[PDB]
Amino acid sequence: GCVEVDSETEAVYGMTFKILCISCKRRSETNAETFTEWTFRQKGTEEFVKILRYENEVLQLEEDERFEGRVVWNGSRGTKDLQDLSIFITNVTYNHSGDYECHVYRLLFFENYEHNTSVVKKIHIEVVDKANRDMASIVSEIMMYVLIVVLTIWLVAEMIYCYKKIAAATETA
Amino acid sequence: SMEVTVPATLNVLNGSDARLPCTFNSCYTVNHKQFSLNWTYQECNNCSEEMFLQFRMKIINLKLERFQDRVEFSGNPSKYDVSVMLRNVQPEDEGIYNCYIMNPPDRHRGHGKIHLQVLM
Amino acid sequence: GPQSFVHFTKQSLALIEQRIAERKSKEPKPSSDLEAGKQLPFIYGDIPPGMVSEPLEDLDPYYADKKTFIVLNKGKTIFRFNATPALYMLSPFSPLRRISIKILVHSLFSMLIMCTILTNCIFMTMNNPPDWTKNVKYTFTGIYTFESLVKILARGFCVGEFTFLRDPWNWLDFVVIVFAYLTEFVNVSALRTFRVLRALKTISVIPGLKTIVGALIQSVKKLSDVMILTVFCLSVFALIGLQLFMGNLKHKCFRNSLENNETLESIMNTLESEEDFRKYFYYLEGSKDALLCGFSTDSGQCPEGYTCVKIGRNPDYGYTSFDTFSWAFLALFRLMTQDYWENLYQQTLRAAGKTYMIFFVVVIFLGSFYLINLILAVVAMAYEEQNQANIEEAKCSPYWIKFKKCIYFIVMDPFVDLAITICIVLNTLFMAMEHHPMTEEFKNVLAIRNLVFTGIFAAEMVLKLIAMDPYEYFQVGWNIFDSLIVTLSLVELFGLSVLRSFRLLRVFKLAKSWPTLNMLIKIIGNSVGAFGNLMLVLFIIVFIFAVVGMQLFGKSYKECVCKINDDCTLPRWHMNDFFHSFLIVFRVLCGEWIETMWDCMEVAGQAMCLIFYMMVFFIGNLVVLNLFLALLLSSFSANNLQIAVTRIKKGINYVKQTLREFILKAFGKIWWNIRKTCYKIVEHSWFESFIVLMILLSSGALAFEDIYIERKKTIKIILEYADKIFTYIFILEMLLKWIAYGYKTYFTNAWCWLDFLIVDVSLVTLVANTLGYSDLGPIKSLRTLRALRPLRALSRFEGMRVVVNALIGAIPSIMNVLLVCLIFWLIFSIMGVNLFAGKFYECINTTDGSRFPASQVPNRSECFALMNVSQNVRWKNLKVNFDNVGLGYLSLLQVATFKGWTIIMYAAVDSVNVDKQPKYEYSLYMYIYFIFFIIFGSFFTLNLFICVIIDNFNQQKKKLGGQDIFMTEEQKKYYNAMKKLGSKKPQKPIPRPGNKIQGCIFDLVTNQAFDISIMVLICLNMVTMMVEKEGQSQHMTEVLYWINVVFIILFTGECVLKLISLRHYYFTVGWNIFDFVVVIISIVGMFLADLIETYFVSPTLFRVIRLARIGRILRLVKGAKGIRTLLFALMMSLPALFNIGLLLFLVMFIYAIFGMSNFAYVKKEDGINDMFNFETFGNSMICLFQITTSAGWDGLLAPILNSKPPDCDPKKVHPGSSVEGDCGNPSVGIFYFVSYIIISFLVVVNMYIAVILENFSVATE
Ligand SMILES: CC(C)CCC[C@@H](C)[C@H]1CC[C@H]2[C@@H]3CC=C4C[C@@H](OC(=O)CCC(=O)O)CC[C@]4(C)[C@H]3CC[C@]12C
Ligand SMILES: CC(C)CCC[C@@H](C)[C@H]1CC[C@H]2[C@@H]3CC=C4C[C@@H](OC(=O)CCC(=O)O)CC[C@]4(C)[C@H]3CC[C@]12C
Ligand SMILES: CC(C)CCC[C@@H](C)[C@H]1CC[C@H]2[C@@H]3CC=C4C[C@@H](OC(=O)CCC(=O)O)CC[C@]4(C)[C@H]3CC[C@]12C
Ligand SMILES: CC(C)CCC[C@@H](C)[C@H]1CC[C@H]2[C@@H]3CC=C4C[C@@H](O)CC[C@]4(C)[C@H]3CC[C@]12C
Ligand SMILES: *[C@@H]1O[C@H](CO)[C@@H](O)[C@H](O)[C@H]1NC(C)=O
Repeated sequence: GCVEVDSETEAVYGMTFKILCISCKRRSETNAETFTEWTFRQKGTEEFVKILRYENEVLQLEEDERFEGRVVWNGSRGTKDLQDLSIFITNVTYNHSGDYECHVYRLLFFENYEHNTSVVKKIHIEVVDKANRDMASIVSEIMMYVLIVVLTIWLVAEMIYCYKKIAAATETA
Repeated sequence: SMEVTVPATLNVLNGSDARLPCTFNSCYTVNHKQFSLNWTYQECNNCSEEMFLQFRMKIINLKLERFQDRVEFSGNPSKYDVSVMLRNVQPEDEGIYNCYIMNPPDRHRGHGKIHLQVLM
Repeated sequence: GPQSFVHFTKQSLALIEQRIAERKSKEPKPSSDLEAGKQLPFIYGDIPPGMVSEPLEDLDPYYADKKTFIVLNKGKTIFRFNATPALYMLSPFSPLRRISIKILVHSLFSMLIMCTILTNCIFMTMNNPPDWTKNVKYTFTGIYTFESLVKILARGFCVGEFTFLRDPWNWLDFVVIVFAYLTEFVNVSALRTFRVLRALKTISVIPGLKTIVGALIQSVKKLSDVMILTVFCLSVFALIGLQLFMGNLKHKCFRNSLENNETLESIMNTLESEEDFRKYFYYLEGSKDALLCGFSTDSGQCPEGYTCVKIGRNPDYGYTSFDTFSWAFLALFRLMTQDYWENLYQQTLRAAGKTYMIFFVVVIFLGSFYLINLILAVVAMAYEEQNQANIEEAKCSPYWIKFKKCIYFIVMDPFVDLAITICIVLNTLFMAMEHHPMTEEFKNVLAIRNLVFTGIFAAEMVLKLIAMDPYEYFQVGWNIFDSLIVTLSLVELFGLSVLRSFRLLRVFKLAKSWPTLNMLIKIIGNSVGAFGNLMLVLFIIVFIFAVVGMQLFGKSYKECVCKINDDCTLPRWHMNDFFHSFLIVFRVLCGEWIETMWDCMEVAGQAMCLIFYMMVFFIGNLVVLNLFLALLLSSFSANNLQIAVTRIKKGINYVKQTLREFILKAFGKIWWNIRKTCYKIVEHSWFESFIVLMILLSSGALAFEDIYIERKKTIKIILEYADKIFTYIFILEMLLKWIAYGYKTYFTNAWCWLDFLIVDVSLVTLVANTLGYSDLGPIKSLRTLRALRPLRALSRFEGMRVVVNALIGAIPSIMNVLLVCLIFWLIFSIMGVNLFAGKFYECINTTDGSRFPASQVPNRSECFALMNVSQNVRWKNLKVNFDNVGLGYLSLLQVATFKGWTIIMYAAVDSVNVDKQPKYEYSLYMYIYFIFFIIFGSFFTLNLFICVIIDNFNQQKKKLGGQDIFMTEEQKKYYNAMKKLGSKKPQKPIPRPGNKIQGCIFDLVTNQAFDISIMVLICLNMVTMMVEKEGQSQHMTEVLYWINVVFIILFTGECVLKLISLRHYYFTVGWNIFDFVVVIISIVGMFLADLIETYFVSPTLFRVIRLARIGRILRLVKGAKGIRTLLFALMMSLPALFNIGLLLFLVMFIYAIFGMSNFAYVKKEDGINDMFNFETFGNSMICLFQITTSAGWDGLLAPILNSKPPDCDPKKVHPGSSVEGDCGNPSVGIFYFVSYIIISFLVVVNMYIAVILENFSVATE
């Protein structure tokens, strides 16, 4: 079912990049109505400017030239109960670097009870010129080969040590 | 039929106080709002049902002028006894007294019949 | 000599009286033969025609002196009476007494009485009897009273040794008569209860039943120690559960936003109705209780806007709780008997946290299984010994001539009888071809075949009937079966169709060619006698219990229906009618008593239901159902096919030879030294060890891949590379092993084959991935087979290996039974299809799942018309139905494991026809099908499996030489020593210390009274711990604390007293060391817990620490010999149980990995919810533990079964997950669950039983 998973934090200049914002309901069977406001402050700047608002299957964009014609929706389609609120940047620009707030406003419908839930997510991204492999991948790859070579050494080293013993035994017999 | 226990006859000495026992063993618990008890009286055997005691979460007395103020309730219905008490019995009080029970949630409607006779 | 019979005339009375007087002035066992009731010995031969049925003189000498008179019936039955006149009114000469004896002994008397009893029973089963029924009651009472008077005539009224009142059956009849008289002149349910009882004693007297009754009585008398052990164990477990889960089942979800000035207290003071509570607490749709919740992170969660709180009532009317000790004991009895234990498990975990599965785990295995099987053990041994002792003590015309001759001549059993059975197979194959959406043409085709086939079989019957004289015909015990069926068929042709599936049973004649199947068949046959008598007593018992329940709780069930049902309509299981009562008692014997009892208690009240149900349950399940298995276990403790084969050898060989004749008429020292090198290596313990560790690590890697793997990214990467390393390691191992051992040796070992194959799949997958050949359907499928990597671990450990061998050694023998069982189930399934195919469809309102009134939607056309004008309507069909002989088998499995059966039974008993809307109990009496099927399936078949497997184990053992087949080499030495313990002789007496004081202290501690006192104090400490309840005041809590402090001080006191006198000798006794340990533990506990409550903040740990106090209570087992013996038996069985447990864990681990891969992301319905799913490893294993005991397996299966809309959606987003859709695979799901429950049965259930049986014996011996 729903699994809250974190966005990556590094886009490639000139390419496409997806911002993940996932907020599961505590109880899956509950009934809700959700909508979103995304605010963004550029790096080296201190104020959060809203960029878009998504409600009832319609995406509203603000006028900011940083995002006109280059953000689209990848959230939950045709539901009015979102649980997945993501943004696709087409043609990433160095301008998109900075901090993003994924404000979620949720209205849960209960037996004779309605709750106004609000939750906020923080995503800090930085635009680079080239995608670079994660520390883990590289380290895991070098540690993989060493284990092979170490073991393989331990085997063959063991093999001759005992082969000489076998030769000695044969000679004595 | 509901488990209603009433004495079909009761004889009382004129001028004295009489208690008219209506007791039920309806299995379901008594909810004050659901529970209804209505008390009537007949001058002659087949006369009009002269209601004198309603129940609306509390004791509602019609306060009859044939029964000026000698009538009060004599029980605690949540202990399933709904009897009625008459002070200073007199010979027009001779006649039929009837207790009718309703026990929601229980569907069945109960009936009690007591003929009070007055001594001299 | 023979004619020793002589009439008792006053003169022989006077000669007996004179002799007694002589004996008095002066101031021996009798012929068991001539015993009353027993037949006259043929030594006396025939009776003079005038002496029969007459007061005759006493034969037996023992009594010849005392005063008596014997009478014999025309069946030579000896009846002894008292010569003394009853109340000195009439004498042994008075004609009236003679008449009495005569009429009493005639066969008429007893036939009349039992007739009477049977018709009285039919009148008791009457929920609503008419007015003539009072007349018939009068009749009955009068007859019985008259019989009683007759009995009191012959024997007298409490006069001498032989009198009416002296026999207790007569006392019962007299008591019954008095109660009946009393009720009429001036209680009634009780009085009628007393009436029915007559059947019990009056019908157990018939031949055959008496032996079974004796075995039943002996079982109850021998179960004493076992029951005490059960009580003790259950009590301790309840004390543990009460500590851990007191008040936890009152956790609920309460609104955080409230109307102003509404505190929880005010809210509670006002709320009364269900709807009122839904408004303030959180309830799931279709739930009478609120959602349980918890305060931890493994516990159940609460919606947003609702917070958890301990307030309100416990679930299931207030009856499921660990708040007091009584309630806890009920829950523990439920867990021992496994009755809805799944519900308890689940609720408990939702409120306490999933980390308490350990507590449930322990109880189910070490508790439930061990106690249930120990009960079986004692009953089995009882039956066996009874049977043993029983065996021991026992030790025109010419035209007919022409016709008959010809017909016999032309039939040849050699061939004609065999082709017939082949055709029977054909025809049952054709009966399996019937389904629900069949075309009209297909119907007609199968119908024509039915005609043909019965015609074939009937021509045969008539032919044989003519050939062999109709007399000798009927004589055969197979010919009469055949005739019956053919007759039925032709009748029907000219509800019976379902009885032609029995012709199949004729195939067991040809089993007399497969030796083993033949032997199995014979064992069964031998058994059927007592099988039947047992069935009779069971039916009598159920009948009587059903009548009693209807008499006591029926009126209550009618009058208080609204309490147990929102619609105020009698629930599907009630007791206001005889039939429904029978059914509830039957359900208890199958083992489901807690739901019905809840309802009973809610209407009748708690005390009456507890006792009824308890008694009912005890006798039926614990005793009678165990006699089924005991009988079958004791049972285990011509061929014309070959004639035809010889004919075939003649033919195929001869004809081919003639055809051939016609055709002829027409026409490396170094390398060897290297093998030894790598042999050394692959055997060194270090290599072994390394490889075991690798196998272990590879398995944890499998477990790490959950639906949350993508949150954890580092781990994901690590694991890919790790899998690459592991494959290298294992391939290197394979190659070394091919150079050490050799291809030959290698591929002959089976463990090696397994390993080869796993390595091979992994190599394939690696190639694919590294070659870019991945992302294909086989490649993904192969990725799921990684879950068999866990198997390598199996080969390394010896215990798992021993268990697996035993099972492999039985496979040969399980198969035969499987063939016999499969045939029986096929019959039943074809029948089912015929009766219930297509009739399980309804028109529900999907908004709330409610079969429409059926006055508003009669058929299907109308369901569909409603779907046109409105939505949320569906012509839904049950998932597990009887629509084809395949789904039939699954339905049946559910009915026979008693999990999922109710859903099916209901729809059956509601069936109208094919396209018509089911109606409430239209076909109420369809339960009979299930009764009969239920019976066979769960009682004979499964017990047959158990018997066969256990017999196989005993044979495996015997061939080795009595060596345990479930224990390893080292574990066997330990077994030998532990057994030595139970047979250790008393050790030397401890020398008395010589300092006056110590001499005195010694004298005190060595007296038996000292220890009796200590025992009574332990018993009182148990009571102190049982009075603790949820909601006790601070006053009570304080008082109980100081009592426990005093108990601690006293036990420490007896310990130091012992240490003074015994000195070092104190630690040379194992029990004394246990006591020391407990003493220290107790003090430590007190102190530490006092600290946690004040200094620290850990309520959870407070509880877990205070579990120590129960150690003082465990010191009770020393005093009770009966309890400690069984515990010693359990201790010996522990090593064997360990290996089985390890095997179970491996299999469970593999299954969990498979589930995580396939059953994750399915629609959360039925058994699959938010806390019991297959999404993580943990959640997975919990579910699988449940199912190990075949509990709730059906619920988990239903979500998996639906693979199409509108049941499931293929495109479900699964945000945060690459996978799309919530659909599940039906083929995969059935196999995944069925296989597990079978494996479980063959491992945990059958192995546990064997071990217990083996060691119980050992311990008692
Ligand atoms: C006793 C043991 C050896 C079991 C073997 C019994 C066979 C004789 C029966 C059992 C399962 C039966 C099959 C189960 C279901 C299939 C498919 C079934 O077709 C449907 O289910 C139609 C469904 C639709 O129309 O949508 C028709 C009968 C048939 C061939 C059955 C043919 C006879 C089988 C093999
Ligand atoms: C991969 C698939 C498609 C084909 C191979 C499947 C394996 C499970 C088969 C192939 C060869 C089989 C083996 C062939 C021969 C034998 C000997 C046979 O047992 C004996 O000969 C008894 C020896 C003794 O008396 O101890 C049964 C087991 C075994 C190892 C078999 C076990 C199962 C094996 C490994
Ligand atoms: C090895 C087993 C199958 C032996 C015992 C079989 C009986 C339990 C079967 C044989 C024929 C069955 C009957 C055949 C026909 C019907 C109609 C059928 O549909 C109805 O309308 C039932 C009406 C009702 O009984 O209330 C279900 C009940 C009944 C009496 C069946 C009840 C169960 C019966 C007696
Ligand atoms: C209560 C219901 C189930 C009726 C039970 C009656 C039937 C099932 C029982 C009662 C007595 C039993 C019979 C008593 C003993 C024998 C003799 C044996 O050589 C063959 C089986 C046979 C003939 C039994 C068959 C089954 C049987 C007839
Ligand atoms: C009063 O009681 C009578 C009983 O005869 C009943 O018919 C009537 O409806 C009752 N009135 C109310 C308001 O309950």
